[PDB]
Amino acid sequence: MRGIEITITMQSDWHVGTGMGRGELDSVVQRDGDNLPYIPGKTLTGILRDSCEQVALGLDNGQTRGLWHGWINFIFGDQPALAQGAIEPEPRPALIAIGSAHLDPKLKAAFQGKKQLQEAIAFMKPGVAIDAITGTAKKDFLRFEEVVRLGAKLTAEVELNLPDNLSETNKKVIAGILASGAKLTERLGGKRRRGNGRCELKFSGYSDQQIQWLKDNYQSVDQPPKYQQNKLQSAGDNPEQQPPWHIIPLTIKTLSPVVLPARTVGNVVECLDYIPGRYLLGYIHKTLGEYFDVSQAIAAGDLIITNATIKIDGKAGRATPFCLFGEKLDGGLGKGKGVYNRFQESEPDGIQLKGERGGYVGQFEQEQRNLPNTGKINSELFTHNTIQDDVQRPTSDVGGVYSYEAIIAGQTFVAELRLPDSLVKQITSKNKNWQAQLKATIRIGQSKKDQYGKIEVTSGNSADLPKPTGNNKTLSIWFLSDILLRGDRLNFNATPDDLKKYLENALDIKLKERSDNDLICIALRSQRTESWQVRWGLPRPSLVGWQAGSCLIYDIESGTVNAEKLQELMITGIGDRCTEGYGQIGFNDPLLSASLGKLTAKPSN
Amino acid sequence: FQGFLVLIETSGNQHFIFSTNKLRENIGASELTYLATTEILFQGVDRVFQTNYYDQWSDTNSLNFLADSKLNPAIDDPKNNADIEILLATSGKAIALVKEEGKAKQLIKEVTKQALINAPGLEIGGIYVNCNWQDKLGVAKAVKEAHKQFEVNRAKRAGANGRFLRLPIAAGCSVSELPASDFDYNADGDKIPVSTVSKVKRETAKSAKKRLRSVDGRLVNDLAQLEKSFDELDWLAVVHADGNGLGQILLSLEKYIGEQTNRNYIDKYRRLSLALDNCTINAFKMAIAVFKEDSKKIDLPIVPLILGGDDLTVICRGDYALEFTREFLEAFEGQTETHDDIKVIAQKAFGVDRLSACAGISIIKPHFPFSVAYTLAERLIKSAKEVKQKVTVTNSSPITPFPCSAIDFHILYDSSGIDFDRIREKLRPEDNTELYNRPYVVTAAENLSQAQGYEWSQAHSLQTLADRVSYLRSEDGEGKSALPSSQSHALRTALYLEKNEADAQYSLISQRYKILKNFAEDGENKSLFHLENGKYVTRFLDALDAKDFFANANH
Amino acid sequence: KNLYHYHQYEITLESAVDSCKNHLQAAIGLLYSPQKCELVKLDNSGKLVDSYNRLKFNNLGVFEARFFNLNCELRWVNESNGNGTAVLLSESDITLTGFEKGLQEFITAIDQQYLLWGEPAKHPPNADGWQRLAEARIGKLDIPLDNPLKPKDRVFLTSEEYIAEVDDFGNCAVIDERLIKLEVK
Amino acid sequence: MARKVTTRWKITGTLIAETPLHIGGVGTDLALAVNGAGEYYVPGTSLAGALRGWMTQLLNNDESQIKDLWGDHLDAKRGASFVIVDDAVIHIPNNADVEIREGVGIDRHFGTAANGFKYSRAVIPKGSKFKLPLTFDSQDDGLPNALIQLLCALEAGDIRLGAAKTRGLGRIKLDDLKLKSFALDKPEGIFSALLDQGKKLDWNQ
Repeated sequence: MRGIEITITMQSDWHVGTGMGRGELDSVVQRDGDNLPYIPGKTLTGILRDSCEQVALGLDNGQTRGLWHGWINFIFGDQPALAQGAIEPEPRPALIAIGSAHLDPKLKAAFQGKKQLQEAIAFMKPGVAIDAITGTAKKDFLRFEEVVRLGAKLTAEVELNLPDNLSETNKKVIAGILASGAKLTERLGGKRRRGNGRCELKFSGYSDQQIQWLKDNYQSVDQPPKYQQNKLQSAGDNPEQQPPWHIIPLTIKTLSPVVLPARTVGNVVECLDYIPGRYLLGYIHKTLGEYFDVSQAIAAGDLIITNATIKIDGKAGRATPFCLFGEKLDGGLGKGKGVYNRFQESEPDGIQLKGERGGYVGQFEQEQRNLPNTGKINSELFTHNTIQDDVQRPTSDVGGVYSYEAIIAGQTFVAELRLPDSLVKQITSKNKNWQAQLKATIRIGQSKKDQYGKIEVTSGNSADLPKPTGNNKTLSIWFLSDILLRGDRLNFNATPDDLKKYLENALDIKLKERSDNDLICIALRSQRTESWQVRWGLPRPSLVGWQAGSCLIYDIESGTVNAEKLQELMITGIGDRCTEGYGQIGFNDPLLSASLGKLTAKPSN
Repeated sequence: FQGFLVLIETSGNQHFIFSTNKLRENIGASELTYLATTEILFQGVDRVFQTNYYDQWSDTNSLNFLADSKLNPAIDDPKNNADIEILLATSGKAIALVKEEGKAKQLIKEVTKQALINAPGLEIGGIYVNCNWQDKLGVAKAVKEAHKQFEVNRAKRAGANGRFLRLPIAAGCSVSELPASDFDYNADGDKIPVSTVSKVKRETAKSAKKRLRSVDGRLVNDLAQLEKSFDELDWLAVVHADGNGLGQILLSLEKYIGEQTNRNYIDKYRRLSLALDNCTINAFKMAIAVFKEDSKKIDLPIVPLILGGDDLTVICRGDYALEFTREFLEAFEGQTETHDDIKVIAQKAFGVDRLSACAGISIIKPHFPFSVAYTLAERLIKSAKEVKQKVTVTNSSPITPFPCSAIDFHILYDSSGIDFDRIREKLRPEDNTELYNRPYVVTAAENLSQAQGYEWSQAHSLQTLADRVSYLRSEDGEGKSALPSSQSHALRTALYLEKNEADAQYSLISQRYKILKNFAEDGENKSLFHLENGKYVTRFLDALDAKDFFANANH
Repeated sequence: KNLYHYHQYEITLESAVDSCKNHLQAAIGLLYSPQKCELVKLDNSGKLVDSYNRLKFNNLGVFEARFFNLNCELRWVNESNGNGTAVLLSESDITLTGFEKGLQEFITAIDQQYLLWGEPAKHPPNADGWQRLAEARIGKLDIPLDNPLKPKDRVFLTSEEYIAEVDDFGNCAVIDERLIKLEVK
Repeated sequence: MARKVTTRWKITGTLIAETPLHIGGVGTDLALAVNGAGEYYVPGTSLAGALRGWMTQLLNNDESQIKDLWGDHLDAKRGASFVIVDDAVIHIPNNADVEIREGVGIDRHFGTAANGFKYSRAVIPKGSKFKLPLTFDSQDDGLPNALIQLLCALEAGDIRLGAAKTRGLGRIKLDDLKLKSFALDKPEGIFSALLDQGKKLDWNQ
């Protein structure tokens, strides 16, 4: 149940803070991707949660734990970070997703291009401490806070993912609580107790009728129902996979910031610069799981969803090859000059080189005579707190504040769903328009219920399959995705001779290292992936391998390389967990074959 | 006579030292990195060669013991027979010469195995190359080959990521991405699960106060009070500094040693390395005069993580990092001027007695990821090193950089970006305009006058920023600020406008607040921008941001 | 000093367990399925009470398994349709039908610990030889442990990392880690 | 749970300027505090410090009693204020506007206007009204003495607000004081908070 909104009307000047100032300002407000003030969904949940907990205390007659407090842990989810000891039940998620509150889209459209007005939405408020003895302004306690002008009407998208078996009376309890907690909210943001942030918070379609029903009925409520996961189901009735493959392009646009955990390290989560294919799996289940047994396809390898990487040249951006090197002072792909492919080019006389690492490159062809276009993903650090409820402040800076990197909104990513003709025939027989069903707005990743994760997915016309050139002189390999390989003891591993063995087995050839000294043959980096498994309820095993961008080139020592088999590997991937986009590989790519040292990059309402 | 050159080197110092935001572990990881190529090397050398390098070091508590080759035998003298000579030991690198291939390999096994046992998560490797001592420059050739072959292995080496792997039923570390392995305490005192990696770092933080005791007794004494104090500060800084010119020397050192004999290369190489450690630590003692002294605070608000040679890496209080690094870089140049072990090589390389260093400074909230902050300090020092292209020795062929210290910094305000390219892109409101004028040259205008790019260095002089910050901080005769915050903020807004709108606003405000004439940059006294390489650039936004970060305390 | 490893191919999980059962006696298993990560214990004979149904692949079934006891560890991962590679690790030289023996020299092995999720639950499960840890973060975790957990006990999975030369230059690494047993500390 | 509140007190009335008033804003002394609508207002930070300042003089700087009402960022037991002070728009009466006070220092030797000592100040005129905009969260079944003393001081006109307190300005008096009680510990009081506008207290008692 998305389509509920909260409206916040700001009735006094207001300050969602950033925990810091800037320059001449001692406190600055949070601004969205349009540089406009907004209330983050994490702030909005926290204020609304706090007020439903005020209502719960009254209904529980001051009992801090009880029936009605359990209803808050039902509606808003448990708070496992605060619980200690052997809590046996799995932590309940929220039933309510609350978005960020933004200004009306036409008003934000008017602000586009008008940087002076964008600043004018806020003004400086002075603050000064007075010496209690001398009664004078205590200098260096003079302070300027940015506050946003009152009158702002902000609106957040709300989704109530109520349990599908939930009793109609319990529906009215949830509606009653939320209406009641919304009503009791009077303040949000910084300096609430000194008159900032006075507001009205109203749900669409919750009124005093929902309040009055609870007042009439609260004495005969009970505990909310127990939480259980939606389990997978499998029929096993899928047809065996048959070629051809179909490649269905998926365009992902970020609509909110999206947190895609690279590493979780104390109170900070770092974010990837791509969307892993595993985040789209729940969308694949939801949209297509009625047309074939998705879980069976995953187990058999009849499904691949690639990583969504930044769109470059209208296609998925490809992780910068580690065989590319910049001139350390004046070159590199960021400087658009002095980029050497050390698979093909000697290191220049007297010039030291830095290896390329991050970023993505566009398309390239053997005689392009321009460096490939680079793509960059914009990430921002978002900072949040927990309030200790008795003191109504964070319990310290060290353990009161936490941060997420997120991919910011407005960025575009391309994934590919690959399905064999076997399943595509089955799907098309059940629904001819099935590609129309791939258009969806979904929330993905960490903290997806709050201010994070909102993405639009769009499906494109079936892409052409990869057509690698079969060359019998050399094999070139570009890791478009992290490659996870088992060692021969099935631990995960970092031994490239195992990948050499894997390829020459998979292609039925023999490979030899490129023996020149002025050139490099191998350019790998290690990668460790520390994910969760939400259905497990437990962490995923740590997956080790090679990061995207890792490159290697071999002489073929014997045997013809089958262009049809190279194409199939370029579709299915190599190694482990290719279904979710690991193992994606580029064979004999012209960019790894080029000499590039002489090339340069191309130039309101 | 013939032998092998062993290079043993630690890599991934970022991913080891900054992989947690816990000060004891940053401190502890930095100690393990230092110990890995000293104590663990010397204990390994003692085990492999039946020597007493560890006794000589631990009695001296310094690396100078290996200078005088009656004590660190000159094994190219056959009468002073020994299997081993140490050429270099320093943080993250060591070099040794050995006459036997087996003991070369055995040394690498010994030192690398001990890091696995005593320093879990440390990425250390080694390599050996042949050393043709009958060839003059044979050592210089061996050094070059060992280094470049080391890189080719790191492009294939199995990483440290493969060992402490998460099992779905293992709990996680409180402070890192690894599974928990045992328990420690947070600063509050609460028992917390930690990794083997985190546990061993914390254990080794107890060792750092011993190392730093010889530097300054004010540096570390109560890690818990220090760690608690840091996370009560508004700002930390990750300060990273690298020597300029040292790489330009070590690319070519046999050109500058004088006599081309291996004995002279080694002797000159070792003293150059040791003297720059001495210069580093002495320049540090001078620079820490910048930090004010709190009687309550037993310790200075600075943590020297790496402190020798080219590399200085410190975490300190962030409003004192700009002055500390200026004073460090100034003190470092003066030190290198005054070591004869450096003078003659810097003279022959660059025509001046001094070397210099660039620095990158990431100024961050205490909760900001030190991993990310250090990555930015790397990109800032890479930006600071652009002096190498702009400031050059006249009539040098090939063009050579002329010893010029520089700083690049960032203060990580909330929406400022967190990666270097995004940070700077956000400061380009139009493609003709840059709201930054970086890097800032720290070398004195007098010492640059013979360089190419002297006029460039003065436009990029740090003093120009410090003056503008002084004007922002200065007061009128009322004791009100000479520029109010309201006007400073209007100028911040104006800088994002079209240049004619920005210059129009600057005209209006400077009519009213005449101190802004000193912030003009066009020389026509009518713009905050000046044209630079076809871009309009300004120092003004740097001054507004850096306003509170020039604290000093050395007046 | 050798770490012996034994490898079989195109083998189903339940067959791999049975083919190893004389060594996996009382082993803790950790089974990986799309919906569940579950601990199991083999009988002192090495069987599992629903073995076929428990180790079946075809219905959201087991794609990976690890069985470990004091002497050895079996690892299995699905290659196709529920058939896959088994590797058994043992520091003892042992005979297996069908498994190809190999070995690795290792210089030394060092003890490691992993803290398990949770504190001892307020009551153990009704099954004998099972205990319940719980943490608000994950809820319950039933573990096949026969010691009745004291309040403020913590359980650690103990392991041994084997260190060997990876390079002809003499660079060491830990080449593998074998899981041993649950231990209460 | 939230912060445990026994009774929430909405404490309201009309504060009248008994002298002119000046509360300054960032943008000599001709800038009066204006909200985002550009209306003149009393910032709740400035009213709180007036009220907190008075109580501090009352309680002989007994910091503990002050921090128990007004909060403390330092003490691990305290945190947020239990008094909320809202911002209050100033209603300047009809046919009135902001005035400007012009003045000068007088040289003590010559008895004449000292050169460089002219000053100008904008002032909200006398008789201007703004709301007393207070909320108090009680954690016990009463109302604090020092808070009752504060309300008596406000009704007495004893509290000064804004600049130039010693030199003409800042006197305010409270009228129409109303106290509304919400027993947020109890269902009847929470639903009263949601629906019924609260249990009236006679202040005169």
